Amino acid sequence: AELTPEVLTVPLNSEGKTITLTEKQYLEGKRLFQYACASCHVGGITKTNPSLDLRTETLALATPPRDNIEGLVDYMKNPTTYDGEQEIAEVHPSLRSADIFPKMRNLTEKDLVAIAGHILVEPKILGDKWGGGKVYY
Amino acid sequence: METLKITVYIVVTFFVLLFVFGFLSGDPARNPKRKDLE
Amino acid sequence: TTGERPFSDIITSVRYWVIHSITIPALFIAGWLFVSTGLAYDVFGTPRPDSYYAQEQRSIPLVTDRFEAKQQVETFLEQLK
Amino acid sequence: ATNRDQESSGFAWWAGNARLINLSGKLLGAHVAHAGLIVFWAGAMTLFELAHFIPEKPMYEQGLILIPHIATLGWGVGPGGEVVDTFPFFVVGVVHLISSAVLGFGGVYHAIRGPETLEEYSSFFGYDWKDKNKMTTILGFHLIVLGIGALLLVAKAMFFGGLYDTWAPGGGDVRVITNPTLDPRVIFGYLLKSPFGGEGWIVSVNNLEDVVGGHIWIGLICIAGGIWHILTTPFGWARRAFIWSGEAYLSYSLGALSMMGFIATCFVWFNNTVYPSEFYGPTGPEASQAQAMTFLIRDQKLGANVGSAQGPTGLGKYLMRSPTGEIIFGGETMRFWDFRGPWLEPLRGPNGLDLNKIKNDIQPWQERRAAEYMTHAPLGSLNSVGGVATEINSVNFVSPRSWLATSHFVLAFFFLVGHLWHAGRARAAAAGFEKGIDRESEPVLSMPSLD
Amino acid sequence: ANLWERFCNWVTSTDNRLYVGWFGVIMIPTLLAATICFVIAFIAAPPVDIDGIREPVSGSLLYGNNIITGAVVPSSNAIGLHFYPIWEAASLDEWLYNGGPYQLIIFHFLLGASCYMGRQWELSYRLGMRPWICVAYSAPLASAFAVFLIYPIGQGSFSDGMPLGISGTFNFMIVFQAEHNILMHPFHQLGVAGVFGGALFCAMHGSLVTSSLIRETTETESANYGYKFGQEEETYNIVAAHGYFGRLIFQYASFNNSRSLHFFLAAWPVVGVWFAALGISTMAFNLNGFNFNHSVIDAKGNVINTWADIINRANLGMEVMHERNAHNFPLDLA
Amino acid sequence: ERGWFDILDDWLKRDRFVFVGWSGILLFPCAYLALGGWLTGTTFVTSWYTHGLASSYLEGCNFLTVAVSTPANSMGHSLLLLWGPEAQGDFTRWCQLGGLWTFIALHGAFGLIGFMLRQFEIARLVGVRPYNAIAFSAPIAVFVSVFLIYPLGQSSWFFAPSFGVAAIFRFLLFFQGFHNWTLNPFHMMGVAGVLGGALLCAIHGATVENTLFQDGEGASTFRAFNPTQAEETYSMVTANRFWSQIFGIAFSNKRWLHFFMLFVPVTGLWMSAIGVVGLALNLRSYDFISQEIRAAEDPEFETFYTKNLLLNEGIRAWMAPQDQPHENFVFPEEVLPRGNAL
Ligand code: CLA
Ligand code: CLA
Ligand code: CLA
Ligand code: CLA
Ligand code: CLA
Ligand code: CLA
Ligand SMILES: CC1=C(/C=C/C(C)=C/C=C/C(C)=C/C=C/C=C(C)/C=C/C=C(C)/C=C/C2=C(C)CCCC2(C)C)C(C)(C)CCC1
Ligand SMILES: CC1=C(/C=C/C(C)=C/C=C/C(C)=C/C=C/C=C(C)/C=C/C=C(C)/C=C/C2=C(C)CCCC2(C)C)C(C)(C)CCC1
Ligand SMILES: CCCCCCCCCCCCO[C@@H]1O[C@H](CO)[C@@H](O[C@H]2O[C@H](CO)[C@@H](O)[C@H](O)[C@H]2O)[C@H](O)[C@H]1O
Ligand SMILES: [Cl-]
Repeated sequence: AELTPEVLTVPLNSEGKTITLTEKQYLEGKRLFQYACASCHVGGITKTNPSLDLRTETLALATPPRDNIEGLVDYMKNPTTYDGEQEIAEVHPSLRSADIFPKMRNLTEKDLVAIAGHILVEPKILGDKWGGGKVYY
Repeated sequence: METLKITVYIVVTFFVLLFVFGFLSGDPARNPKRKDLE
Repeated sequence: TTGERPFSDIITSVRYWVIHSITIPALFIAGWLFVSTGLAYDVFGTPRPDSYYAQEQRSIPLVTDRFEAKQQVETFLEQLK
Repeated sequence: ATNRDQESSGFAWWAGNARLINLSGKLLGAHVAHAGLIVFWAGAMTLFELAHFIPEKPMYEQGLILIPHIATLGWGVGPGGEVVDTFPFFVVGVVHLISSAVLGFGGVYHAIRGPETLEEYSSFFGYDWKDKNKMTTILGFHLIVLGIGALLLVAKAMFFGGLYDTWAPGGGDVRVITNPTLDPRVIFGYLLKSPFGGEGWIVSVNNLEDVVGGHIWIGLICIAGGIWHILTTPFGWARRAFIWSGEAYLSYSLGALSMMGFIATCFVWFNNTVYPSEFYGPTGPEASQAQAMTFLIRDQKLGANVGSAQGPTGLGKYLMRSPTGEIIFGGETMRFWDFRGPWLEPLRGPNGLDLNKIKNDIQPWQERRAAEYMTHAPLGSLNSVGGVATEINSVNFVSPRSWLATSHFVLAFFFLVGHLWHAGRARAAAAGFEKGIDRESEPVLSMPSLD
Repeated sequence: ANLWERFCNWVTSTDNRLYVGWFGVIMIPTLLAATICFVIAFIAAPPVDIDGIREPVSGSLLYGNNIITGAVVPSSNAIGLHFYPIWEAASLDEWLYNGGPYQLIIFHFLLGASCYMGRQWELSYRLGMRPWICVAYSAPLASAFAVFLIYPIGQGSFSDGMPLGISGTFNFMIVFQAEHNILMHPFHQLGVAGVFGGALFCAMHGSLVTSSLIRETTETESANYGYKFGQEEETYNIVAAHGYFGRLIFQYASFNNSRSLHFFLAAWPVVGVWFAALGISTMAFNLNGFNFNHSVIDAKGNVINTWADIINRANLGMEVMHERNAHNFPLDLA
Repeated sequence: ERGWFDILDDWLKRDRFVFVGWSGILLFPCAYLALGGWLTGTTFVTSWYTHGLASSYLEGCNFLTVAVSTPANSMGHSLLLLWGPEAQGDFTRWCQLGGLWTFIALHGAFGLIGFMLRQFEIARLVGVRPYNAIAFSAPIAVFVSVFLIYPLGQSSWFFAPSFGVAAIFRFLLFFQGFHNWTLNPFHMMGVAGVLGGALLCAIHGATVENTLFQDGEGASTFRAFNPTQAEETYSMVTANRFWSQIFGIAFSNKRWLHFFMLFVPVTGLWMSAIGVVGLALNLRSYDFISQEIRAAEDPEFETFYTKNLLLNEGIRAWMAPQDQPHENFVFPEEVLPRGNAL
């Protein structure tokens, strides 16, 4: 098994358009995700709220859908609750709240794309492990 | 309980005083060889 | 003592070093190439990082028969495209 | 080449430094050179930390232990402990490093080139271990120096920028201490507190006025004591109690240092005042409390009435009483109810956690802080995989508090061992039997049978 | 001779059948207190709410235990590191429910055993011996401090201290493995080398000395009668022992100096057990064993399991089951 | 009567740097092969086809996680000879099927026999009593019971210990969860023997070192000893008084002291060996029946015994599927035992 271009091809937007990441983009995504996100989202779960995970199936049912690059990038800019009803930037790291979550200050658009790509590709590799929790360790 | 507390406090103080004053009472000289250790 | 030349005597002699400053690095390089040419993988039948699994498979190629184990392994290896 | 082999000195190479016991010049060299090593490490480590430092990551995610020390003193940081200027760190590094050269020079000079003994060279710098007067005078000098050191911290707090105050209103900030606690009742009151849970002895100090005032008392005490010891010589009762020899003094200091090492371990583990969590990460108790807080906030947002939620045991799921009645967080964290931190205290009322404040007054900054500390609990593996022992690889993290506490427990322990070793040996050597039992005079043979 | 002098002479007397001494002055009452309370508690103490969740655990013989399962149960998690002497309880019944006996026993015991170390030094000094036996004793003593005091201090509760019983010990060990992966910690490994090695060298030294006993007896008598207490001559031939062991390995892997040898026999297990103790004491502050969970990954990014991951599965089994009613929130942070 | 046998005997018993002897003919190849096998395996050989595990440096494992793993459970108790019906002479397949495990274990066993024979042979040549060999009976019993007998009572070599640091740790945890081995009185006697042994080692060493006669002027006391001196180097009389007064009782007989130092750890290991022989048949000290009856009927009754059982049940459920791949255990999340929250 290898990290092929097929694996690295993910939904760009809701309309079904895809983008193909490079191995470098994917690895950069992993590194950045470890840097800014993993303290809470290690392995695709959420430590401070285990009800919501980062499985693609979950992201697809968020409002608005987050199972694609644009959705995730927007989320990292202006995060909402799962139903889209509330803006939670004040308690969730984002570009909108980079003043209170300083690690978000040195993240660029390219970086948000990388992180998104990592979040979408990982489940294609790890299957149930991603979002699965200790049961699948 | 208060009586128990005072009893223990006194007992402990007594024994600790024995320990301290004990080692203060020319202890280095209590060895079998050289006695002049001051 | 039991007669052999004492180790201190030997390992501080120039001749010992003349021989071993060659023989030692040469073995090290032979060991290096044994891995680096990928020959070790083929000799011991150890998977390279891309040969543990078929691209879409997630099942372990576990040996399950005693007398057909060899053929099982050969088959699992075939199935790696 | 005096005393530089086993034949002349009586000591094998593996106890080689014992050959230095009566060579005051060379011993001075060893000490100055060693001090050189200490200062060197301070400088170099500081520069290393600075070069690996990213201002927008919390310090505690970066393996830092010296920078947090500098930031606590008030240099380089602003409100909330944000780093505003790394230059002071740089200075502190560079200066320490430069100084280490001077000390090094001194060390080496005294060690190999200078006078091997000092007694003939100078009656002032020269000393006999058995001269009680000289020893107490040297001791006096060093006490005076320590006193000045303690006063320096006070000078920083009161006249040179202040200190970082995690407890300062509006989030942490650097603050000038204008009125240090001078009331001896308070100051030594700390000294008389139980070391057990909820009391915590001197580890319990939780405001900077007490720290500063305590250091004023310490400075005056040290200076006065140094003068006392310069001007006097040990009394008869003291004279009869101690062994008067170099190894004996060493052993006394070894006990001292062990004790201090253990205290330091507890200080860094529990205290979040002089070890601010902004810099060092949350304490263990702090992170546990923070998890409880996090889930109370989450479930309350979902509609739970947290005050009345009964957990599976029958104890409150979120809130319960402490053995003396105070309203506290539930779950295992019941053990950590003695925790006090600036992020939690606004929810506190006279009876402990206030349900109304919990319901109405929880700010987003508090939720943030609880989430952060909960996810930076001081648990992690030896190869720095953060989290519980069963966690997968991903997060490169071990807390500064763990590193510091563990290191210092190990050191304190081995220093206690060193104390036993050297005190026992000092006793045996003063009495005359450290090399073994004299056959022609074996004491036990001159003693009656036990039975 | 005045009474104080007379007393001091009796206390420090090398003629007492058991040496008392100044350390013994603290040691005797404290160990007696610990011992008496331990015995009564082990037999007759009612169940104790160890984990603070009103789920009392039965530790005594009268309440359904045998020698193997019985324990003096650690004090309540609600108490934490708080000091809980008898006089702090409203009644003995409260005190017993909450695990007071555990605290009384371990504080008295630790004080007493420390004074035991001291007393070893003390008697060595009265007898004109060299002073370092107590240093060897500091290794098992530090270990007792680790599991009864240091670890509770780090975890924030005496409820996490080692229970005073056999099965309780096993429990403590299993939970320790779940929370710190102690098996993967280098200090526990050095500890194991310390004790396995200690046992090895014990048997070794014993067997070599025994193998080289000089013939002083007939076959119908115990060879032990060939040594007489106090005799000046050595009872075995260290040159023959050395000749044999030297041939077994090679000459320079064998000790011919008895002082050097015996020092080695002291040093190996003491040093190893020191590390073992330091392990427990440092895992007390949650610096845990090596974590190689998911360390080996394939080209695609699949997790390739190693033996470390199997260990992780077992540890997870321990973690999820331990203290099954005590956790309300998803992370076990203490 | 000096024929080739006696000339060969002559050569074998030369006083050289490394003694050979007749026993060396067995010992040396077997010890070398078992060691070389382990080094080869841990460096180059996988456990993918037998366990679904990486186990070599080549695959990225470190010294703690490398192993020569047991063969697949499907091999049973096959000798797994290279020229056998499974590998059929194919070295590579043979490595993949776990042949190195039986290679190492068997050469290891014969190697151990060789070493004990060496102890006997040298003892007989030098003229000492053979107590060292006798003491070595204990490691042999342990090895034979744990690496040979135990798997032979089980389904296959798979359940024997695997030769690696972490692999052995897993063996420990498996024995706790499945066998409740800490509850076994034979294990307990083993522990007593080992810890008591370490204790005797330390206390004897420290005692000797702290009752030395001053036989020299130096502060380093090691020099003041000569291997051929007749006198004891330390005072047994002072040692005896010290211990009598500290601990109540003391040794007075040196020969007995050293015999006891042989006896304690040797006996401990032999006891633990008997218990493992029991575990070969799953004849465990798992439960106390009275406890289970009381606990079954009375849900307020709890001891450390029942607590430890809950832990065992956890270990079994969470580790079984990955640890025993050939069983194809599928345990849905819902059947997994878990306490609250965790
Ligand atoms: C902090 C560590 C430390 C320090 C400061 C010392 C210091 C000393 N040792 Mg000790 N020692 C140590 C650790 C240390 N030791 C350790 C770990 C061991 C175990 C191996 C020993 C074993 C030992 C023995 C057996 C002996 C000593 C002796 C000495 C003394 C004389 C050494 C000498 O003359 O050699 C001369 C060596 C040289 C000339 C070679 C170079 C030495 C220089 C100083 C190194 C400088 C390098 C540095 C980068 C230069 C910077 C210059 C720059 C600042 C401008 C000296 C005071 C001797 C003694 O007691 O004398 C009475 C002695 O016999 N030591
Ligand atoms: C541990 C501290 C220490 C002590 C007690 C000594 C003691 C001695 N030194 Mg040494 N030395 C040291 C460190 C020390 N030195 C250092 C760090 C260096 C490098 C600069 C030297 C370089 C040196 C040389 C080249 C010589 C000596 C000499 C001497 C002897 C004569 C000193 C004298 O009469 O000066 C009189 C006192 C003064 C001149 C006061 C000077 C005050 C200083 C310079 C200002 C700063 C003081 C302040 C407290 C510094 C704080 C430092 C702190 C942060 C660590 C005396 C035995 C001489 C000797 O051995 O004779 C044969 C000699 O030739 N020293
Ligand atoms: C570096 C620190 C230091 C050292 C090593 C010394 C050393 C000495 N002092 Mg000095 N002293 C110092 C600082 C120091 N002093 C300072 C700063 C002051 C001003 C406060 C003094 C004021 C002073 C006076 C007035 C006297 C001494 C005396 C002495 C000598 C006797 C020591 C003794 O018997 O203690 C033994 C310890 C005790 C007697 C303490 C009481 C026993 C308790 C129960 C021990 C337990 C304490 C406990 C473990 C602590 C826990 C914390 C606690 C505070 C709650 C000894 C040479 C004596 C002397 O001979 O002077 C010439 C003397 O009369 N000192
Ligand atoms: C109190 C001392 C102390 C503390 C608390 C720390 C803590 C830390 N260091 Mg620092 N450091 C120190 C001293 C200390 N260090 C010293 C003396 C040096 C010079 C060698 C350094 C040079 C240094 C570098 C270059 C780096 C660190 C880093 C770190 C961080 C990661 C540590 C790690 O991963 O280690 C791994 C753990 C070990 C290696 C365990 C060591 C086990 C030892 C050998 C046991 C010894 C026991 C005892 C002393 C022996 C007794 C023997 C007996 C017979 C008597 C951590 C915050 C890293 C970092 O993140 O920087 C930002 C980093 O890159 N440190
Ligand atoms: C400030 C503290 C201090 C000072 C000044 C001394 C001074 C002395 N000690 Mg003491 N000692 C101390 C603390 C101290 N000790 C402590 C804390 C312990 C407990 C472990 C001891 C235990 C001890 C023993 C058992 C003995 C001494 C002895 C001595 C004398 C000779 C020492 C020597 O030459 O060592 C030479 C130095 C070495 C041989 C090297 C030691 C190497 C260590 C183990 C390295 C540790 C690893 C490192 C921390 C990390 C790894 C680094 C690596 C990867 C490169 C000398 C007076 C001897 C004596 O009795 O003289 C009368 C002696 O027998 N000491
Ligand atoms: C010298 C001591 C020694 C001993 C005791 C062993 C023992 C063993 N080896 Mg090892 N081995 C050794 C040295 C040794 N080896 C050396 C030097 C090498 C490198 C060449 C090897 C390389 C090796 C490999 C590759 C393998 C073994 C294996 C084995 C095991 C099975 C051996 C077997 O069944 O042979 C049986 C052979 C005999 C019993 C010879 C006896 C001859 C009798 C007494 C005389 C009759 C012979 C007759 C005249 C011949 C007629 C032939 C005709 C009918 C065709 C056994 C544990 C196997 C294994 O470990 O599987 C797990 C295996 O695969 N060995
Ligand atoms: C005696 C003795 C000894 C010891 C010694 C010692 C301990 C010494 C030390 C010494 C020392 C302690 C030294 C030091 C030095 C230092 C230096 C020399 C420094 C320099 C620095 C610099 C040059 C800097 C630079 C810089 C800057 C300025 C900026 C930033 C960056 C950098 C870093 C680049 C021994 C053991 C051998 C033994 C024998 C005897
Ligand atoms: C199996 C087999 C065989 C055999 C083979 C062999 C015999 C091999 C050998 C091999 C070898 C023989 C190898 C070796 C190796 C070694 C190594 C790999 C080492 C390493 C080391 C190190 C790394 C070190 C470390 C250390 C320590 C340990 C301590 C001290 C310090 C140090 C750190 C140095 C045969 C062919 C018969 C057949 C087939 C099967
Ligand atoms: C709470 C802790 C209290 C600590 C108090 C510390 C105070 C220090 C000074 C106390 C007075 C010292 O008192 C000390 O003990 C006894 C009291 O009879 C004296 O008397 C002693 O004389 C010699 C000393 O060689 C002994 O053999 C004898 O047994 C004893 O009578 C000591 O000579 C004296 O040195
Ligand atoms: Cl909880």
